[PDB]
Amino acid sequence: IKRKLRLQLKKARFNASRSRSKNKCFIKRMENNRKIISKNNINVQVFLVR
RNA sequence: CCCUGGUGGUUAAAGAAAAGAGGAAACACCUGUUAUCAUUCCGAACACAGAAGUUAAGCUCUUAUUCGCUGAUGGUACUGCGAGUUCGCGGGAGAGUAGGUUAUUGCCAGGG
Repeated sequence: IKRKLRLQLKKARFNASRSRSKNKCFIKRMENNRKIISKNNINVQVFLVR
C-alpha cells in the first residue's frame, strides 16, 4: 500500500478517534470560563491545566 | 451685525452642466495703446492710462439630483484563535441597496 496514502490514512484515523465525552467536558469548561470572563472587577483564581 | 471684496482655518464633490433672480456699494465685463512692460506673431493674457455702458458672461442666491461624489443597517467574502470541526469565540469588508450631498468658519476694509 502506497506510503503517501497510508500516512494520510493513519493521521486521519488518529484525528478522528476523539471521544465525544471528552469533547463535552472541554465544552463545559470553555462555557464556564467564558461566563467568568464576562464579569468585571472581581478577584479570579487561575489554574493552569494544559 | 449683514451684503460685497480680499485674506486664513476646518478637507466629505467645498465638483461641473442646465434654468431663474440682481448689479446701491463692491466686483467683473467693458475703453484706448501714447508713456514703462510683455508676446518664439497677436493690448488675447499681461502692462499702463479711465469710468461711456451692462447682468450678457464671471461671481452671488434659489432649483429637479439630471451627471458625479459620498454612504447606511444586515448579509457575505476574508481573517486571528480554539481538545466544539464546515464548527466555537473575536474582528469585519468591498460591492450592492435604503439614502444623503451644490459646505462651514476665524477676522480686515467700504455701508447699510
